[PDB]
Amino acid sequence: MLQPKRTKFRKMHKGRNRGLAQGTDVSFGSFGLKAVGRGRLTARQIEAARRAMTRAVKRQGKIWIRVFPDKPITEKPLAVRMGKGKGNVEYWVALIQPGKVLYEMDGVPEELAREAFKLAAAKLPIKTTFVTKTVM
Amino acid sequence: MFTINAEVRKEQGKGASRRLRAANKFPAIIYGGKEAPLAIELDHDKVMNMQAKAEFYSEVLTIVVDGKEIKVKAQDVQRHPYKPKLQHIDFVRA
Amino acid sequence: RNGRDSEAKRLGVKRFGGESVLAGSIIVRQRGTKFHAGANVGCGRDHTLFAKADGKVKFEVKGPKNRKFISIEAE
RNA sequence: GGUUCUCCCCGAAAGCUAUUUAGGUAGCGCCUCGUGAAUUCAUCUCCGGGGGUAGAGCACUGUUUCGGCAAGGGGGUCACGACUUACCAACCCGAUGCAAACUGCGAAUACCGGAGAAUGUUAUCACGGGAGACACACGGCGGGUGCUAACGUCCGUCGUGAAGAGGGAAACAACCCAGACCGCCAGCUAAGGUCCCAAAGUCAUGGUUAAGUGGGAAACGAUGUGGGAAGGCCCAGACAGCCAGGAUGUUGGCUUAGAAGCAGCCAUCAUUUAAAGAAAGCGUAAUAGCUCACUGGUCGAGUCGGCCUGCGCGGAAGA
RNA sequence: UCCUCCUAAAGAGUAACGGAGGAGCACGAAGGUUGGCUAAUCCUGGUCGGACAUCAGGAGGUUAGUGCAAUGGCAUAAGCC
RNA sequence: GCUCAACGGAUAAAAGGUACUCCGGGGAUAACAGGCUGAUACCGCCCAAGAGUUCAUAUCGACGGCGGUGUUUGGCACCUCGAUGUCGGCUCAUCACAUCCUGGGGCUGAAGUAGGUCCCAAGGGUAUGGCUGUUCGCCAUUUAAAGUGGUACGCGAGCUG
RNA sequence: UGCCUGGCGGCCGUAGCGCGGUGGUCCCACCUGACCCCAUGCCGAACUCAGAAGUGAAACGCCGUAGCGCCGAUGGUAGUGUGGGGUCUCCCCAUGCGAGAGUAGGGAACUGCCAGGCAA
Repeated sequence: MLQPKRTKFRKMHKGRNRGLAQGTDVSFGSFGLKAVGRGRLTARQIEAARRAMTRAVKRQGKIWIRVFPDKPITEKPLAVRMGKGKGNVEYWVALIQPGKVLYEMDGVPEELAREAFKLAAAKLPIKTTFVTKTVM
Repeated sequence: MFTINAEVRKEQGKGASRRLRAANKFPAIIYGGKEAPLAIELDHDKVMNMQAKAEFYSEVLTIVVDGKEIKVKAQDVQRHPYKPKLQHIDFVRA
Repeated sequence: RNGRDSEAKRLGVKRFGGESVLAGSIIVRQRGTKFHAGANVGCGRDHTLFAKADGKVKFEVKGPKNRKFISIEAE
């Protein structure tokens, strides 16, 4: 359950998810999962995907998480009228743009890497693709 | 044997480059030395096939444009953010 | 427990570069000194910049710190 | 609530500030009539301007992942000297991110000023007489709020309705086209259309679709079908089929309860060899057993597995 | 009621029972002028003294300070005597 | 000389109840129903850790994900305040299928009887009483079953209160 | 006219840091003393006066070095005004404007006035 520590402000504006991803290349491992769609990932989804791969690889190799939530999201309690101030913070999400690399991995065969990432992508709400580290 | 067929670009800009890429053809630039930079266009499918191997960026390459041969080296290249395509290549004259 | 705010102070540049002004006219209203007084320009107690002579106002960057200055030339 | 004859000209607002004020009212903004004024004003070109928004970035304020160097901290050899570390870790260095209340960078537009041509019934400003209005709505764009729910709510800017008929979207104030002075059984066009209802192509050329898709809906699934770039094996004959082979210790030491390949510690040896592994599936308490990896012979020519995508199918149940 | 930032869309202004904080003072000096001075944080040595008192040197260049929350500004210092 | 702080300060000087109520208005503004929405609810599907004698997928399926319905609880305040009677019961019904029974099938950790789960199917059928105003629910005894919902949470110019 | 030096500027990191070399004829700095002028919240430290022995150590000026900072294209990309389109909580087309970062490269300054010494 990734979450920041002592953030400057409890609440922040909704904002927008326009634009294009920055971390579009593999930088740590040899294989990675790239985001094709656009959306937001909650902390729970990131944890679920991480657990799926660790089990798949059987604690062999290394796992890199290239996304952090660092964005609180509020939700009004049930049977509450509009207004009366901003809602309380419930969960943290990370905004994902197309081309963003979600997870990176190294130290395992390419064949075993594909199934591990496929299992993780099955527990994410955004279209994803498998990429390999490029030479320069 | 990295022989690349290239042509001199006629018009430049965001609109021109996007139109060029839509025709399965992407732009590139050659610079270096005391010669003016040369803007070129070249086929995309062929470059993808021969740039897959790791040693494409190792040794010098030869560019054939309008019957002139230029020896270059892959200096920089821009991928598509989420597709297996190329946006631009920077070539340094060797 | 929010909901409080202060009335806007309508700061900013009142006269822009290349337009003639009369002596004593306010050129820039500012909290600090974003622009420093140059030639024929005076600085008020609240860091307001006003014209000390009649002429055209111009902006420029001078000094080792590249700080912005406002001057007036008699034209 | 109601307010009675006609015609002509112009033509709003639903904003700001204040209010025991919020459905009232006052000043201003907007409308009208009159009077007086300066290339006064607008559009475009050029010139002079200051921004810190989009984007970007991580020097700074915060946050974030990995690797290194690692002061320092614990346990341990020492005789006031001093030392090691399987173990905790500061500050920094290299790489990767994030921010409305971060900025070592920084647009497009907008806004202010100056010069110039054309155009516009002075379209500008000042003063005077009379007002209405201060419940706005939807649409596009930039946002806050909500669930990036609401024909929701709150702001900025433009459009339309309000206060605008006509044509189009089957019907449909606010969507698209377009601003009705009157008459004509005249013509050309806009959006949108041309098989019939129903005005106009059953028009021409090249493709796709088999689904009534077109004429609602996702994750995801699949030898549907079209095209493109490649790649492996192929008449010293490939792929699928066809009568064939697939053995010997390896009932293992190992946790000896049996794992013997089919629970794992483990190597992942070695002969016959046209050919076979100390083991992939089904099946036994383990056995056994049946297949496939691989290898001979005939016919025999293409076949196999992925990527990019065009159009389709399933997923798809309501009175 | 008043002040600072954001929302606020790079002039000004701009709403919400939107997101964060403050004020109802203080000072005859904390004002005027003249003269002079330049921090925080780290490293090394040194009695008590110890991570953190004071002294000396070095890196540092304002991360300090500015009577009071925040923003902007401040070396010609608006900071200190 | 005023926390005249309700800070452009209506007086120097002021708190409550009305279901005994009254008048002027408003769907500019609530309560029942409709409408929009679908957070929540219900239903279906994707991945699959694991359970199931070994074996993920006979049967369940965590950590997560994607949809449908407008059946609950909600949001909005568009319609109605110059009036749309809003819980139960009775009588009378009608439609949907996400089927309770009957009918036809696949799989089964289906020996048979009896089951579990899924698919097709709406032709017909689909209780009586005790307690409570109750819907619901508990209880008693039957049946092949005593289905889930829509219809102004169907139906008061049809009845009861 | 040139090598130099000091002062006052323009310009402001291509101008600033790090390392090495170089300078005492003048000028500059350090330097001796300070009873008196002047000052230490103590100190000739700093400021000030009387001097010039000695020195180029430190500081300062100049030269070299890219080890850093810094500047920086062309091309592409992001964004964006106007007019259209879409499977419309995001994008695409025509046209106009066009970054930031990074890359090749540049880079260890230039210049005006006055005064003084040497050679001319």
